[PDB]
Amino acid sequence: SGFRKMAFPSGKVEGCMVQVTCGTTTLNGLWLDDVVYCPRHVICTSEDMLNPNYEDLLIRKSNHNFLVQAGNVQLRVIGHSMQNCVLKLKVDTANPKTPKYKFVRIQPGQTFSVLACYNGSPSGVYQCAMRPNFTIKGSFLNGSCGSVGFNIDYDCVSFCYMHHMELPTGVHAGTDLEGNFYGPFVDRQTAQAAGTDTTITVNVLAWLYAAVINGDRWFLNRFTTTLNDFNLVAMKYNYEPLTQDHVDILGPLSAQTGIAVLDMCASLKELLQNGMNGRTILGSALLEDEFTPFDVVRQCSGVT
Amino acid sequence: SGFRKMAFPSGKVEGCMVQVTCGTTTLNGLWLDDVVYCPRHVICTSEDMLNPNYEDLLIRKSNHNFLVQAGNVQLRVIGHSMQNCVLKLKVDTANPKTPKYKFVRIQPGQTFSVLACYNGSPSGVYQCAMRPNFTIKGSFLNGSCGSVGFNIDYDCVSFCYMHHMELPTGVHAGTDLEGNFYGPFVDRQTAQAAGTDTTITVNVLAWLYAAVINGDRWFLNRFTTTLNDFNLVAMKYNYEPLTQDHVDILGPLSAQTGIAVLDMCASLKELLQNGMNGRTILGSALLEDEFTPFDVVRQCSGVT
Ligand SMILES: CC(=O)N[C@@H](Cc1ccc(O)cc1)C(=O)NCC#CBr
Ligand SMILES: CC(=O)N[C@@H](Cc1ccc(O)cc1)C(=O)NCC#CBr
Repeated sequence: SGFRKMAFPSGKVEGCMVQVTCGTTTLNGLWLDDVVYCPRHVICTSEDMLNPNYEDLLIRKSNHNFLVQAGNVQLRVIGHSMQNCVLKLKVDTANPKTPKYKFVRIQPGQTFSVLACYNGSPSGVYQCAMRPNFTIKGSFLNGSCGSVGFNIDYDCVSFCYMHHMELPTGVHAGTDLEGNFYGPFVDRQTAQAAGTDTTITVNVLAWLYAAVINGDRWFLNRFTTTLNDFNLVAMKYNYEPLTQDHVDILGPLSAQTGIAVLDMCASLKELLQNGMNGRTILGSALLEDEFTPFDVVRQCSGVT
Repeated sequence: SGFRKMAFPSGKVEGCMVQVTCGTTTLNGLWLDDVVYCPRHVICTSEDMLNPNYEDLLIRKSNHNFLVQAGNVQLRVIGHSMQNCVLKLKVDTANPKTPKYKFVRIQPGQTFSVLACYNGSPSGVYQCAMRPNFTIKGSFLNGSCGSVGFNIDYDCVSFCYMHHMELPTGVHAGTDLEGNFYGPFVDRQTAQAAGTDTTITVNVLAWLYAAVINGDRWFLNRFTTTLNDFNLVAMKYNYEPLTQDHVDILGPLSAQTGIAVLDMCASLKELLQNGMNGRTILGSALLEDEFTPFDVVRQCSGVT
């Protein structure tokens, strides 16, 4: 029993982290096969960041200007290219620790683990979600750029995020491993405001199922609702609309607990309208929305 | 910016996890050098668990009855001994992935990372604290026994916990790596109730400092207090007494923020007496107590 914000074991990703230096800027790289992936803003002076022309800045850079260090051993850079907002540094050595991997672009609501790194060295691991506004609420200091987000399916690491920047509101923006930003964000130190950080309704419901499985049942009530009635209340509370697809995805947790998804919706409706009244659910005083239905089943079934 | 419940990178510990089977029971082992450490209850039938005599049960066990598997490779057991509540299985092969390590016995309030494992395979990593009642609030299913808790200082893993059992209240009990239980718990399926789970005051204050550093300042007030006045309020709210030693330990965060520890105590006093009024601090609706002053400085300074 018990339910924790749980990250994937980070070992497979620790084995891929390197240091990238361009001029005075040091940040992190991901070394997979003979390619090191890093934020293209590694080439920017702090001046450049206000209005960078990456193609023009890149003309002034040669292979030998990209200093790549794996542990305390230097890698030889034999090629470099820009793909969207990432640089791909071709090195002469395949990472011997390259795991089986994929690059995936996740949807808002999806969760992943972050291995926070500084100078190519792992600092810590924590669990995040892609917010509905395409920000993530990370823990990232200056030097953490190039830190990556991932999921593991058995022995295959799906890389979904690379850390690029912090907005003036202290929320985080980054790319997939093809260098495309999540959301409308750009790698420029300009005014960029995030939109509404809505609550991931399907994730809250998953977590309420987690709570029932783990013996936390006080919030279960005598009511049901409909998708349309629930959604009226969800919109009022800046919750994402619930779709039949979400209902279908909760099907396993519905079956395991014997609680109809629309009955759990009616419980969530009352929690929104009435609050927690100083009570807690799985040790939280607010409704947690960074566990997916897949996460709750994984953690409640002990997948490795 | 940002502040997350962050675990140590688990790679160094993933490299030590093995499967231990005795008869029909499979659980996890920790392989360091040529010794595999596991809960002695691996030798128990579900019947045995009600009133086990471990010395008597162990007489019926030989080296060849302890099946140890590292990945999908079998280790040869050449010796076994009981130390307190752990078994030490001597194997013929030194773990080639043995990190630099120590066994430490932590105090209540201290935090550590858990690598939850099933069948010797890492499932996930999360952060815990030794509660004042010597329980931990983990996420552990049946098969998770032998999963370990640890801290890393640079390249040295300090192992502090091995998971042994879940109490009927779904809280967790375990040993240090010398096999001594934290608190009064025993490896028998008998009535064992935990005492008062008090709040780790110094940890709450550390986290309030974390909040100020990360721009969350609404709870800072115009008041101060004294240790004795604060402690009167702490006791009333089942908070641990604050000592001068705690004040001294917060000194770094006091200095970094310019907020006197007793001023932050007066802020915490008002939060206890008045509640959050539906507000949040670092995304929490309750006062977080599983970050140590050391954790807050580490995460706010980016130690690797
Ligand atoms: C608001 C601010 O200082 N952002 C800086 C520095 C910084 C980066 C990551 C982080 O997690 C915290 C701070 C930034 O975004 N630099 C990278 C770029 C580009 Br183009
Ligand atoms: C209440 C209950 O079923 N406890 C069992 C099974 C169990 C173990 C760990 C866990 O995390 C969840 C469940 C138990 O404590 N077995 C180990 C011993 C001894 Br001696």
